[PDB]
Amino acid sequence: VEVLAAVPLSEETEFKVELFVKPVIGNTTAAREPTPHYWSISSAIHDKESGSSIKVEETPDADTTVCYSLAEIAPPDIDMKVWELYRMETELLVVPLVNALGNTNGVVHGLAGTQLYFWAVGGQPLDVVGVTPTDKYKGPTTYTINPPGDPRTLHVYNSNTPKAKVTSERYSVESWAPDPSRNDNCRYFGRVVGGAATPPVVSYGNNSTIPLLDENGIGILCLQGRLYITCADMLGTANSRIHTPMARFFRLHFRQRRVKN
Amino acid sequence: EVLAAVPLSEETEFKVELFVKPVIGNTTAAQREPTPHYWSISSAIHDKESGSSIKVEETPDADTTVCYSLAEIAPPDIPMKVWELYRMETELLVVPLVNALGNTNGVVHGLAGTQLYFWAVGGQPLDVVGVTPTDKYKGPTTYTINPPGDPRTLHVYNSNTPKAKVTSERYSVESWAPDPSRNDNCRYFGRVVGGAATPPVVSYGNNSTIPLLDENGIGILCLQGRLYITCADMLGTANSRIHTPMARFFRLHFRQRRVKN
Amino acid sequence: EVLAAVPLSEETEFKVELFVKPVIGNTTAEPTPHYWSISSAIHDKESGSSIKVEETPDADTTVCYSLAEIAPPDIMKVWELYRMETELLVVPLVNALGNTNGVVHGLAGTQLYFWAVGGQPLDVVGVTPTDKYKGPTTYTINPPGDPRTLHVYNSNTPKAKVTSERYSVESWAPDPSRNDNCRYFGRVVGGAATPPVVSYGNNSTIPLLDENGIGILCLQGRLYITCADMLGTANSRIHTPMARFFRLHFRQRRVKN
Amino acid sequence: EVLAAVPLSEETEFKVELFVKPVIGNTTAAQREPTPHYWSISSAIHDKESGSSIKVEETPDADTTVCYSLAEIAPPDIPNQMKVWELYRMETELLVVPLVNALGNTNGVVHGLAGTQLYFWAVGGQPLDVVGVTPTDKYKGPTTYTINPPGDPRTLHVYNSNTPKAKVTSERYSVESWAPDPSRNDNCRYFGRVVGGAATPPVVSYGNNSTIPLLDENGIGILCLQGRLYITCADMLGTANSRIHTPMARFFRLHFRQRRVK
Amino acid sequence: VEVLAAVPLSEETEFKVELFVKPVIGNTTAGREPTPHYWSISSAIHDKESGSSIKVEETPDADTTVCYSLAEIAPPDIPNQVSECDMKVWELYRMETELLVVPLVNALGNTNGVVHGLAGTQLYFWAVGGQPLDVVGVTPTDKYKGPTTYTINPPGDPRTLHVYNSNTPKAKVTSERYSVESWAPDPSRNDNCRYFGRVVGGAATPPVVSYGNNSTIPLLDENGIGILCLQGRLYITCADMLGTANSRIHTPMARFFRLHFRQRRVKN
Repeated sequence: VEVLAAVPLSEETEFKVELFVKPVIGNTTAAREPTPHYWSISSAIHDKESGSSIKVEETPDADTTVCYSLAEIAPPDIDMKVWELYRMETELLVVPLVNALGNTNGVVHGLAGTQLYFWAVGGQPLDVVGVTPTDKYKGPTTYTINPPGDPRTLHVYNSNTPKAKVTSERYSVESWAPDPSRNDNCRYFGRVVGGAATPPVVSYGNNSTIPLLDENGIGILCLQGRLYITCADMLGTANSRIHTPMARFFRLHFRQRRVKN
Repeated sequence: EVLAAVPLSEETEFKVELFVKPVIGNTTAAQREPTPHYWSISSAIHDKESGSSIKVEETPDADTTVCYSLAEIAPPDIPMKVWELYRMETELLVVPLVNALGNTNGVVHGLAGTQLYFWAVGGQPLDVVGVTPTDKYKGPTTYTINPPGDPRTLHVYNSNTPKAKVTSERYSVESWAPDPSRNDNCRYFGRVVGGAATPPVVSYGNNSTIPLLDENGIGILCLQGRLYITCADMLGTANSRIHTPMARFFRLHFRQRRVKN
Repeated sequence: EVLAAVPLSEETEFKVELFVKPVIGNTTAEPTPHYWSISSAIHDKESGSSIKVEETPDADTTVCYSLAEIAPPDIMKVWELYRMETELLVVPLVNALGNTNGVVHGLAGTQLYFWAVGGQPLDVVGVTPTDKYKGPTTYTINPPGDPRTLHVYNSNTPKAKVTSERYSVESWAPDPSRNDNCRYFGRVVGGAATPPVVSYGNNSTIPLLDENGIGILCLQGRLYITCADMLGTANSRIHTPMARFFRLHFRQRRVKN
Repeated sequence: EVLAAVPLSEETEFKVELFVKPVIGNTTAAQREPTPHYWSISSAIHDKESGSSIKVEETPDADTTVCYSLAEIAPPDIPNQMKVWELYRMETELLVVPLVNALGNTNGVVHGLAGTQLYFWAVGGQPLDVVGVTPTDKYKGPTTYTINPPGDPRTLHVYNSNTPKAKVTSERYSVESWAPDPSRNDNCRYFGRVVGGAATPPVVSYGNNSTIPLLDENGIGILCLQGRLYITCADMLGTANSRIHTPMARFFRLHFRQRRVK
Repeated sequence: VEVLAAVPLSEETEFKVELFVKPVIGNTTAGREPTPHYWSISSAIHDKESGSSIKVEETPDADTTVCYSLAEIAPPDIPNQVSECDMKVWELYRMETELLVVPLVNALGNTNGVVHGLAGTQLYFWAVGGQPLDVVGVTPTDKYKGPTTYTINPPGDPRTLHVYNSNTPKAKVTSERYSVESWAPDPSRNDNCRYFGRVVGGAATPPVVSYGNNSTIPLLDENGIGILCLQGRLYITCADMLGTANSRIHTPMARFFRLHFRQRRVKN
């Protein structure tokens, strides 16, 4: 895989797509592939009944976790030419939450808490690394693909850390992190904010682009004719339910790249 | 489409200053179009008497929501040349709120909470997208144009998400977000801050401009001889009432653009 | 009509340093400003009283814009303010605030940081924060009009020039539609418990040239400084910096006719 | 009377590193120079035993206030000078560790350091020019150790003609009573940040690959006209369990070249 | 010693390594070298039983403190390393470092449906050097001794160590036993070393961590010289603390490094 020069940006050598990627929340019902919930509001987080021996901090309902969202783009068909993602815009679809959250005797409720803002854009699926937040965290007993291994040994990156590729919408954001040792031909960016009551701050607009060229001036190459978008966003909780943007918008700019073959 | 800019001359330039008033929903039914409240302080958010079946978190009073504000500018006739907005300044009209908020045994009350800061500037009305914050949010039963559809399916961007254009001051800021897939010939910018007690931070001054040229050096073109200003700003709540800046100021700079016809 | 700058010479340059004092309203019977950096306590009146403190507070508990004028030496040619430094005079408040059983009290709350510099007084716009806010019954020049109609900028919005130290910062905001030949900058921070953050130093300047390279022109031979700063409250009293420092740099400008 | 810089040479350059200790007031009284406490943790702030007439918000124990720290540097003599030493750049860096276990807990609830903060340094060819101020209409300062601003506290909470001036020539100037004088301090660089609030988290960065240039608009640094450089500084991170905390030290590395003068 | 010119970037003269450095928490159990816990979650901080005399704010369990993590890199041996006039040595000229982190929500539990969060006092620190990190011994309190096992505590009276003075002990981070609450990097030393640290106080302060894969940190000094591996080794030392949750300290799952070496000429 040797990279040559960019093709002169022409009408039939350029390609643009806009798309909205929906947020994903886990599904407790068992089906045939499990179905994602496209929700921007989860079920309530709460300790189970007195008698029950399910510990919600160890095995939460799939209902109350966010998984990475997925989308694939196959640009039109074309000493070899391949599609190159050289820039993009991405923007969050978001409204302020006030009235919908209710009030306690006129004290307005608000959206706040632990947050994630993540996007990834690559010529193959996102390489991910399996982790536990706690010595006792197993994940949901349905829907989610949980990291294989003893939770007591996975709260640190070690030789037994499991690796995986985000090829379905079943990877919980609380259990899998992007693998910085892999993800070649891929740009990603993530921001985690902790705290129980941390206000989320989101900006959006329509006159701002993200360049995607590396140190050599090479963007993402679609070597198998596909671009893999993977992303996840979490704004905090409100009334014990996790909230998400209504969507993550992408506009992708492709040119053509010469590759030796 | 677009040719060269006309040499900046006295006859070929045009400037306007204006203040855009904030909009709050009106509970009284009209006689005639519904009338906006130009208020920077809403009615109190509070639950109904425990007998009542109106759920304020599902159908709030129009009284307690902010809608997008509107203004149109028609620059003077031209004796095809078209008006082009190439830069502007916009500034919030704001004072600190201290004494007016009262106190509790000398404990000074403050303005804080969930915030929005938004402006848009375009050759046509703002393209907007209909959304729900909750699986149960319907919006006010009067005044507001609410997003058509089942609230259970609108909390995520999907094939059923309704589209609209902000052509009246009846679009609640809690239900409609700018459409990033549209809004060509338009620049907008939005910031949303969550939280129930988040302090607002506003800066203002008179020596700062916003350039409005795109990647090609083209500003907003008034193809039908009009510029559409649409904006909304929310600073938080105080004593259960939402506050807004007293106004949003704009100064618009137009030159003339030669256009192939 | 503005011409070229005069070559920077010894007699064509002028510098002044000054401290501008904060202003708090005065309840007693021109009315005299209180030059205080700490106000009276905000509290409701006794139960019997018909005075509503959120509608008509004591002048005692509000900050008004501070004023200073500078007339550079006599010299056609006119004095031009082309740069300045401004800096807040400030100390951390710890012991002075007291404590509740060892829990140290702090300064926090709603803030304003504002300065303006112009060849005429600051153009200001009258506003109400509430449908019911009238302002203090003495000292302050309150915005004329029904409070129910002034919480939004409209036709009834009164205009005024800051020509005395009686303009409450809670009722008057700089007019962005006017204030030609003037730079100003303001920051407002809300919240009841918001920590103030203030930086200061002595190696930082603010340029004051506009898009044309023209600073503030003293067309009537005067420079008008107007400013106000509020750090929050402590024990129900509003605090201010001890002063706002300015150093002004003037050159000469040829103004045609 | 400033001329050109001397060509950077081995003999014409000079570097020093030093740690400046934080200063807290000392209650044990005078007769003789009072002794500073070099502490990064003060005594507890608390009201006196009920019935007492000492008001801690008006006259606190010297124990519970931070004073400006001092250090002087005299670079080596200049074989037949007039050439003078010029501080043209420096690095300064806070010596700091996160406080967790040491702060204790309340039924498993970890205590933290938070509160009102100051971060200040000054570097000059003479002592720091300072201005006397009161935070309150009733604040007198500690009845021992500290040099308190002269005047009625009711008239000192604003800068006016009654504002006393002083030079930081001892480690007895309380940070709560004296602020750098922006109308003076020629041949001096200083920088200060004040953060209010009772529970404000401090944020401190440090590293070893970052310098602060000290040249003014003319390309002139601090000139040691009497052969000395005066370092004055103070840093406060907040409180923990009613005691004020400080960095363990403020580090400086100073870079001198020589400046020719007439 | 006397640094000469960089060797022309070649295939033969370049070297890259990626590695993950594990966080370190103290170990209470006990003969040989004490074993670090590679945990991103500590034991609970709690006072002892009302009948005990161990004061947890003076001598905490090794269990509840973070120590500096260590890693060493020895790049490949150099062909024709020494000549008449000079020798070639490995020079670290840039790196990327990135935290391995996930949001903690469900794992933290809840009280009546009020979701728990990770918050509190934080440290973000990395160091990269041709020798071990020079560190300075300090006390946060006039009474803090540190854990009675595992940790190498600063020698001296705690009453005199809460300030930098002539009694301040110096040390090199040569094992994973230096508690982050007792030892700070020495700015008066650490030549041929770049380090960077951020401390955030407060009991309830939210941590904010960014990560990505298109950002590098240059490591050249004022002269254009990076870290020189004069004894053929690069020493990585680092520590990161995100706050507490349910009385236990949390850490990133790891700190990732990618190191870029070229060759540097040096007069012997």
